[PDB]
Amino acid sequence: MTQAWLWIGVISMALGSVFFGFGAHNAKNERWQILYTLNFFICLIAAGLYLAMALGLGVNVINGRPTYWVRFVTWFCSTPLLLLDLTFLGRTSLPLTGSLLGANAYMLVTGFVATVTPKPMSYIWYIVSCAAYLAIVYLLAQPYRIAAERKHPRSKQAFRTLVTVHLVLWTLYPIVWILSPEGFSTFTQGSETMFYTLLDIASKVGFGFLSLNTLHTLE
Amino acid sequence: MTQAWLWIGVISMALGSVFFGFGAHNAKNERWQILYTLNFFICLIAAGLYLAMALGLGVNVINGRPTYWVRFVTWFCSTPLLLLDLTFLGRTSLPLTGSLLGANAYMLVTGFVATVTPKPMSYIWYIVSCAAYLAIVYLLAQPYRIAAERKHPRSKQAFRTLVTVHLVLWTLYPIVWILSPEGFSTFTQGSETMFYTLLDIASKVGFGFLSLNTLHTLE
Amino acid sequence: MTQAWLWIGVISMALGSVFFGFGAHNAKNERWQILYTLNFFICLIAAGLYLAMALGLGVNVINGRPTYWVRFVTWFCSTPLLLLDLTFLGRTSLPLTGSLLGANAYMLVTGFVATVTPKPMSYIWYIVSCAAYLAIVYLLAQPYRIAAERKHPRSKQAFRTLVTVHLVLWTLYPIVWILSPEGFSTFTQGSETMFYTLLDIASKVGFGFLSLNTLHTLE
Ligand SMILES: *C/C=C(C)/C=C/C=C(C)/C=C/C1=C(C)CCCC1(C)C
Ligand SMILES: *C/C=C(C)/C=C/C=C(C)/C=C/C1=C(C)CCCC1(C)C
Ligand SMILES: *C/C=C(C)/C=C/C=C(C)/C=C/C1=C(C)CCCC1(C)C
Ligand SMILES: CCCCCCCC/C=C\CCCCCCCC(=O)O
Ligand SMILES: CCCCCCCC/C=C\CCCCCCCC(=O)O
Ligand SMILES: CCCCCCCC/C=C\CCCCCCCC(=O)O
Ligand SMILES: CCCCCCCC/C=C\CCCCCCCC(=O)O
Ligand SMILES: CCCCCCCC/C=C\CCCCCCCC(=O)O
Ligand SMILES: CCCCCCCC/C=C\CCCCCCCC(=O)O
Ligand SMILES: CCCCCCCC/C=C\CCCCCCCC(=O)O
Ligand SMILES: CCCCCCCC/C=C\CCCCCCCC(=O)O
Ligand SMILES: CCCCCCCC/C=C\CCCCCCCC(=O)O
Ligand SMILES: [Br-]
Ligand SMILES: [Br-]
Ligand SMILES: [Br-]
Ligand SMILES: [Br-]
Ligand SMILES: [Br-]
Ligand SMILES: [Br-]
Repeated sequence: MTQAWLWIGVISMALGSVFFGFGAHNAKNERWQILYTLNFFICLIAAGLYLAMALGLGVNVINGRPTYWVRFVTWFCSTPLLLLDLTFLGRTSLPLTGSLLGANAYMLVTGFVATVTPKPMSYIWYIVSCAAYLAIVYLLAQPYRIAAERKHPRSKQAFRTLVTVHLVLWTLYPIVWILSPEGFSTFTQGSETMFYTLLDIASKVGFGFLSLNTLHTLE
Repeated sequence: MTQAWLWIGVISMALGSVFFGFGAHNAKNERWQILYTLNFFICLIAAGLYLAMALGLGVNVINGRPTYWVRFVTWFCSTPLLLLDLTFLGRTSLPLTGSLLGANAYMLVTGFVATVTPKPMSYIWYIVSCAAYLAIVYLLAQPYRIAAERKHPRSKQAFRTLVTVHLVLWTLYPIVWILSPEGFSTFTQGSETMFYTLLDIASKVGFGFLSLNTLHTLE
Repeated sequence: MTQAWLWIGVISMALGSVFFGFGAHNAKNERWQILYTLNFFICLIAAGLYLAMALGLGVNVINGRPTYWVRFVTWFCSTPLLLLDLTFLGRTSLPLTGSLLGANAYMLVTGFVATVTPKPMSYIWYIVSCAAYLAIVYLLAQPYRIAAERKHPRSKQAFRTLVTVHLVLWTLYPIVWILSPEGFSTFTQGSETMFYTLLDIASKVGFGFLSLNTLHTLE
């Protein structure tokens, strides 16, 4: 059931918050404190999201099905900080950070429209959102990777691992969406919740630990 | 169904036993033989547990629901050896080993009471068990980590990885418990089985391979 | 439902194809192009398989249950290339490649018979197929590992990781089979699909990324 996974989510993120929060405190230097604090805020925003969803908030019947539009509201706050985990580690220039957050915000706003609009109009917005996502796929794979690798020549595998894990994780969201009742409806309203909660935990708690491991490698 | 996962469990642990048992035999030295044998015994105890549960043993109706109390009986034997995987690798002093096994045994006995007592009395014992667990969280994170790192200065990341994977894995057991019919009952009696079988396989077969990889790093 | 997982499979492999195909193009040298192309073909064969299964092809009622015999048809093409990922990396001699592909082909043909024959005759063919699989377990663990380690003395952990991940992944297929309606029928026709789709994705997309990481280590 959706409630069990929303609750699984509530505890997962809150426990991710405590872990990073304890790392934020007793941190070695500024570089380490920032990274631990970025991941602390990400998991706090997510714990907040899951707490509201589990208590029946942020949901409404849209086109005959329960829709947790609150996901867009909070994803709009955590995802720029997830992209900040990458740019902070890469020591990326601000114009490239601007582009990433730019294309990220675009993706969520048009992604939100596809979620609240009926069929077949929703497919247009899905396509537009996927294109904003494919713009992000290019930026991380080419300008971001080339700049981070020149700035860290002995750690080309760290950013290679960062980007690939970021690509696998973020690509499964439009896959879940188009297979859920929003698209082709291959599975129920309960599976959508489960898939999103496992994806969210991995994309924030899981990625959190990866970026810290990535910093250990850089030294 | 619970039966499919109990059977998934039976084969998983038995195959973990063969793998470590074959490693126990044809081992390089004493340090390697011990580690392979520790993990061999852990998986044997677990294969035994799952074999009894699958055949309908160690279960009884407690407060109106099937309860596999046999989990506590066998967890009481495998978990001290899981903690021995850490202390053997860290080359930890005996007083610290005493403390860990001490607090581990406490956690399972009070954890067992919470499992067999009705609501709301069960919540008291859950809280006490969680406190015995939080005592373990401190011991691994602070005295254990500081001693293992001084004894191995070039492998601070090995014990860092050991402890974190040990923390993530062991924390999900009280989460499963409090969400199952024992606590807030967010999910069925079938999901509890599934979650525990995936957790057990990871905490013994999965952790088994991690500790061997941790020894490879130490050389 | 089976349809949701078959569709999950269709997109997973197709996205694995694009990733490796883009790696195949813009590759550093011949050693890198070959590896990226091997994994590109593997995922293409798998995307093809899942596309046919999702559209209702390659299935027929055998002994009173839907049976996707098409799995054997395509597994017969992808698995020799999965074994080629190992031998290409190990720089293995052709007689050992011959033996592996030999025993692999045997396993699938007798494995296919067990799938299409009734009970209890099916158990004989299962046993024969498992023995062809245990012949593969020996070849990878002993002749393959000893040759790859002499040819790469500073990367004994790369092939150690290759083989173990290959063993864990490939062993779960006869476990799924014997627990499914083909054997002891512990779970439904829907769980069999799900388990096979998660196993296939890991054994091709997952293993694909591992073998590339293994090449990075070799340099
Ligand atoms: C913790 C939450 C994260 C990392 C959210 C990720 C969401 C996306 C990458 C957006 C995916 C979508 C498309 C690209 C197509 C339209 C439908 C969406 C919004 C699910
Ligand atoms: C292979 C089995 C393992 C590693 C068992 C782990 C079990 C625990 C860490 C105990 C968890 C519990 C609490 C701390 C609260 C009360 C309920 C328990 C017994 C599930
Ligand atoms: C991508 C597909 C892969 C890697 C297929 C793997 C299949 C096997 C290793 C075969 C397993 C079987 C036995 C050894 C016993 C009989 C039943 C089978 C065919 C499931
Ligand atoms: C830097 C980029 C910032 C993001 C800008 C997003 C661009 C928005 C453009 C089109 C979205 C349409 C407006 C959403 C209204 C939908 C109405 C509804 O709720 O159904
Ligand atoms: C009965 C309904 C049949 C189901 C049809 C499902 C076929 C899948 C079709 C389209 C999948 C969408 C493509 C995945 C999004 C890619 C976006 C990206 O990351 O670039
Ligand atoms: C911590 C250092 C280890 C870095 C290696 C990371 C490799 C694992 C990465 C991705 C695999 C996880 C993808 C599967 C997500 C599960 C959620 C879902 O799809 O439902
Ligand atoms: C070194 C620590 C060893 C472990 C000691 C555990 C302490 C036991 C204290 C209290 C538990 C209560 C006794 C259990 C009886 C419960 C009765 C029942 O089965 O319902
Ligand atoms: C309808 C019932 C609502 C469900 C309420 C669920 C709220 C979750 C509340 C408490 C979770 C327990 C905290 C997790 C245990 C932490 C123990 C530890 O590792 O330190
Ligand atoms: C073998 C060396 C690799 C070491 C890195 C290990 C990182 C992965 C660790 C933990 C992630 C797994 C946690 C999820 C457990 C699944 C069981 C469940 O929660 O139901
Ligand atoms: C190099 C090894 C090549 C593989 C050879 C496989 C050996 C085949 C031997 C016996 C399998 C029996 C023939 C299959 C017919 C089954 C009839 C049916 O479809 O039900
Ligand atoms: C009601 C039915 C009871 C279910 C009985 C299940 C017992 C499991 C029995 C046999 C499992 C088969 C052994 C696993 C295959 C090993 C092949 C290999 O990798 O070597
Ligand atoms: C990419 C480099 C990392 C290498 C370490 C790999 C360790 C993980 C390996 C195996 C664990 C996955 C096994 C579980 C398969 C899930 C599918 C299923 O059983 O249903
Ligand atoms: Br969020
Ligand atoms: Br560097
Ligand atoms: Br156990
Ligand atoms: Br060291
Ligand atoms: Br295939
Ligand atoms: Br080497």
